[PDB]
Amino acid sequence: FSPETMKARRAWTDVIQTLREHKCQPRLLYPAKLSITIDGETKVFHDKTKFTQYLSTNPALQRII
Repeated sequence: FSPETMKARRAWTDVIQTLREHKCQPRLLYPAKLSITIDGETKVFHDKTKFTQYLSTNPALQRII
């Protein structure tokens, strides 16, 4: 976990401070799952890629985050 799994929650660390720069309260879920609050509908990602993709398809955050 240290080498692979930690990088997963490690990423959740950098965005944990950034999400606070928005109106979506960030929270680290399962040892490496990160949930965010947007448009009310809650979404979660267990891989830093899936998250980056979530924004890759929603530039609005990319520019702000």
